[PDB]
Amino acid sequence: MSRTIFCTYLQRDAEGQDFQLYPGELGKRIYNEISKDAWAQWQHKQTMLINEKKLNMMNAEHRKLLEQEMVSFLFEGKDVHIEGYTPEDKK
Repeated sequence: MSRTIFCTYLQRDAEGQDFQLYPGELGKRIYNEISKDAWAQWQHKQTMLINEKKLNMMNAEHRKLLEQEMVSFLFEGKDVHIEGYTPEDKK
C-alpha cells in the first residue's frame, strides 16, 4: 500500500516512509514530509560527512551538527543558523 504524500524535498507526490524504526515523535513528524527517496539521499550524504568530519555523537557539538543539517536538508524550514558550531555563548 503506497501511501501518497507531498515530500518537501521533491515538491511532488511521493511514497510515505515506513515506520518508527528508531525515532518516535520526530520520526513521524519527518516521515509525513519526507519520502524514502530524500531519507536515503540525506543519510548517504551525512554518513559521508561523518567520515570527513571524524565526529562522534557523544558530544553536543557534533550532535547538534547532525540536528542542524538534518532538519535543514529534510524539513528545510529550520530556525537555527547552519554555521555548524556556534562561537556565541547564548544560543
